[PDB]
Order: sequence, then C-alpha cells, then structure tokens
Amino acid sequence: QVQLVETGGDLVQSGGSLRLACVLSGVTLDSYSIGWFRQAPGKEREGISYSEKSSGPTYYVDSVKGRFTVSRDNAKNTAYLQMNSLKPEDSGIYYCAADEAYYHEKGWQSPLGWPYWGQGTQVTVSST
Amino acid sequence: QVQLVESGGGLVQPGGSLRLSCAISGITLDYYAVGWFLQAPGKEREGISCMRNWDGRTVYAPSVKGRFTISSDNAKKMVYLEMDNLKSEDTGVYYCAAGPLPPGISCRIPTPLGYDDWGQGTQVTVS
Amino acid sequence: CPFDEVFDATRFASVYAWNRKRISNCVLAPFFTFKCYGVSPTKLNDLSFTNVYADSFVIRGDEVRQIAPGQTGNIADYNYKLPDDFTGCVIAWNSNKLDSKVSGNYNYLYRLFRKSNLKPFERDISTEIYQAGNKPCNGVAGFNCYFPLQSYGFRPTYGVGHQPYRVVVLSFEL
Repeated sequence: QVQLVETGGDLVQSGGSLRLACVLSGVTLDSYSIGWFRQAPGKEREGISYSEKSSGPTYYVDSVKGRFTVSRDNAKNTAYLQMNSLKPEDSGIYYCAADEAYYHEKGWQSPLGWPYWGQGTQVTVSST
Repeated sequence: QVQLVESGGGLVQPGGSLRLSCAISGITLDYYAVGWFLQAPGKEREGISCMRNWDGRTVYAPSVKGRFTISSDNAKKMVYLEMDNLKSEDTGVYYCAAGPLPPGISCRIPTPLGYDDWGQGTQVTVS
Repeated sequence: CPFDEVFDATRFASVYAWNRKRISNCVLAPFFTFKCYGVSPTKLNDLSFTNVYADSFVIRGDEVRQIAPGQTGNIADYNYKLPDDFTGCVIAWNSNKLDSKVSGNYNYLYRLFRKSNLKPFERDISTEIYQAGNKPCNGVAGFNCYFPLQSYGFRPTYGVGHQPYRVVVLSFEL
C-alpha cells in the first residue's frame, strides 16, 4: 500500500537551511498530492505547504512564504521541502502526508482530511 | 479528563473472596457504562461484568455469574467488583473501563469496544 | 443552488442514517477541510450537471479521513462507504460549539457492529441485536448480544480529534 518516510531533520542554527525528504513507496508520486505539516510541543499538527498532484498549484502558509519551497522528483518518487532562513519558532516534528484528492486553497491546512502519513522528523533551531 | 483508578487485588487461595474498587472521576455523561475486564495469561481483555449508570442494570459472563457482583455507590463515585468462590481460571489482570451508552440500551460484554477510558489494571492471583 | 439548507441546517443526521438531498436545475467556514476526487475544485464551478446529491452527517474529527475512496474503519465499513471510482468533493468543518454538551450530546450515533461491510452508498438503519457468540440472542441484548448502535456522547472538553464534525459529500450526475 501507500507508505511515507520523512528524513532530513537535524540540529541547525538560526538563519541556516535544511532539506527534508519524503519518499513515497508503493504508488506513483504524480498521482498523489503531498502536504507538509509540523507539530510544536503542546500544539496540534499544523500544515505548512501543499503540492497538488498532476502539476497542480503549490500553496504555502504565511509564516513560511518566501522561505520554504516544495519540489518533486518523479525519478526518485520523492517530494522535498527546502527550508531556508530558519528561525527558532520553526522547531518541531515535521510530517509529510499524501492524498489522491485535489484540495481547495483554504481546505488543506487541517491534518484531519489526509489519510496517509509518515512518522515525522525533528527540526531543532537554536537561538542566538 | 476521565480517570479510572483501581484498588484491591493480590494473592488469594482458591475458594476465597476479594473485592476490587474503581474510583471514577470526570464522567459527566447522562448515559454511560462501567465494566470489568479480565486479561488472563495468554488471552486478551474480555469483559466479565458491566453496568449502566441510570438504573444500575448489570449483565455478567457465564464464567463468573453467581460468584461475581459488580455494584456502585449512591454518589456514583466508586464501582466495586465483589469476587466470591475464586478459582484458578480467574487469575489475570483486571481493568475497569467506562464509555458512552445510548439511552435505554444494555451495556456490552465481553467486547472491549465502546469503552473509551481504562484503568491501570490490577493483578489477581488465585492459587 | 439551495446549498444553505444543507450547510446551515439546525440538526444533522447520524452517520449510520446519513441524509441525502437531491439538488437539480439551479446555479464559507473559517477553518475546514475541502478536497475533491476525480476533478479539481477550481474546475467544478465550470462543469454542468443534471443532479447533484448532498450527503450530510456528523462524525468525530479523527474519522474524517475515512470519508474517501479506499479507506477502512468503523465509519467506512459500517456507516458510510464511497466507491473506488468516486468523483466528487468532501467538505468537513468543526461543529464543537453546536454538537457538544457538557452532559453529553446524544443526538449522533454510529454503527459499531455488523456482520459484513457496507457496499458503496449503502444505508443500514436496522437495530437488530448483533450476535457475537455462538448462541442466538432472540432479540435480547446481553452477553455476546450487542445493540449495534453506539453514541458518540460529544463533550466540549474533548480533543480536536474527538470533537464533532459536520461532513457534506457532493456527488454529481450528468
């Protein structure tokens, strides 16, 4: 069936960068929409970015706009999340999600609608 | 959040008696059920007695019917399990569980489904 | 199209007895789930259809993922099932302020036991005693004889995954 594995999290300083990978297994990347989520301690799993299948649009939340970027590698069946100019407020566990559905621009940020999830990867951004 | 904390239990020779208690708190539902589940070594959690809150109606398992008695106090704070004529088959971990229940419906055993809150368990050894 | 009657209804139906409203010959929430299968949501506004069916019910927060083709769980297997070739959209929004009581909201139930899984768009409103053991029940609830329906009992202090959610499913016929 569908399987997600997120990797790439690491301890990084403020202002640095980090690239997160989400390897799809069992299905084709082009036929699934990918969404990235993060979970701060004590808070719920909140959406960050959305990559619609079939060359659809990409949506980002206002807090990461301009600093985060999502890409797709059909050869490696892997979705990426480029995170630049990180801040200590970006810390938490980051998950990817997959769904064969075309989402609305304001209807994907909730995690309750996504059926397939990974297992998360910790991103720690120390202050200065 | 709902808390179910058990007390009582321990080692007892066959034919003896034992009483368990389940201190419930945080349950404000108009209709719910409280049950006792036995996790025997090798087996999984199976209900042996339950009750509904509004009228106190109970249903027992054939294995324990006539020997075990589940009851509640007036304040609906403590739920007891009176064990009489204990035997080797009753050995295991005993949990108390609580869950919603539709009005006018009998509580369900031995299924664990329908019980959303559980206790930490208590070891009862009859040998 | 009279969508206000579907979305702004005072009381929704239980998921086991989900309500369907047929809409034909016609023409927003703060935070919500809105997705479509088979078609993009930007293209649904530019697509003519003969009939649109609106299925409405209430489930838990963590059960919304089951309202999709090819899923399993108590809701998808025993209450509301979508076909693998489903072409439509799924809408779900939080209704904790409307469908939660401190003493428990008992308006909404779901089917907890059944002998087999539901076919797509099948509705089962029966209340026959479910036989879990080897002995017959004869319509008497008891040990290994379950009433097949279960209450959610929504309380306002539950977690986001346990809060009630109103769901609307739009199917299209043309």
